[PDB]
Amino acid sequence: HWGYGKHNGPEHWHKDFPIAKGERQSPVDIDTHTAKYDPSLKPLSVSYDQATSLRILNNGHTFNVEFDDSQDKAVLKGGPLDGTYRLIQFHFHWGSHDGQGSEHTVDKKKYAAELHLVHWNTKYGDFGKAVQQPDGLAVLGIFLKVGSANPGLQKVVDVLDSIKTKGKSADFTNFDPRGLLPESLDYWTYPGSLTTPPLLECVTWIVLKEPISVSSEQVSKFRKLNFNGEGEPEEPMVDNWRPTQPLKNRQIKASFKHHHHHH
Ligand SMILES: [Zn+2]
Repeated sequence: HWGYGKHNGPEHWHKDFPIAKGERQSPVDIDTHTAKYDPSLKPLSVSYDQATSLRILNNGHTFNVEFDDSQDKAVLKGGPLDGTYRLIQFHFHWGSHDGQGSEHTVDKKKYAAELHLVHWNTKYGDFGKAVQQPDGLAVLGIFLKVGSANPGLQKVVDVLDSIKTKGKSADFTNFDPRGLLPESLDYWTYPGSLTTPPLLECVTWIVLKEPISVSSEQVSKFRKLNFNGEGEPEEPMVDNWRPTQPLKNRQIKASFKHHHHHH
């Protein structure tokens, strides 16, 4: 079965999932000089006031916070997107140490972790239909930059001890995902994929340029989770990130001017 280790990790996934070598794979390195500022890119509209979190779970590859996506409670619109995308879950990727953990990189810089807020296009009626479509998902990616403690992450950190091994889950209600957003919503965007098998090319990626903070103590609690199930040999859940993939025939667009000397 696929994983993140030496024998079953990302460099092996193509054997069972040939789309791993596809045209539109994620994550990518965001080369900020090469990216194209598009002055027509519209602002994002993050409407999370009515978000309803339900459960937190260790799925053996990350932990997910699941939301009630039965109505337009928490939605993402705008930017490169047509219509409305409903928030279904968020999860993180992180490292064995503070110097790595993100999936996207920025000018080859790795952050300590990356948050993925996963939304599906209401055009398609449910997640399972949406994931089969090229415009099915929108993932909002947010970097976690190691530094001062982040109160917005603390309710998450404080429940992780309850989900240490694969298959465990816990109640997780009234969590406000607005607390995980940076002040600026300027972004890069490109068409890409799920970053785990089956690696489907169904995602409009929206990566925020401004990171959020996380302390070393907070991210260390992520590293206390385990990939394995209870009773199997201990395999700490660390380095659950896929390496960057080639852009190929894509161009990353920026909603903003990152380098003033280029404009
Ligand atoms: Zn992810």
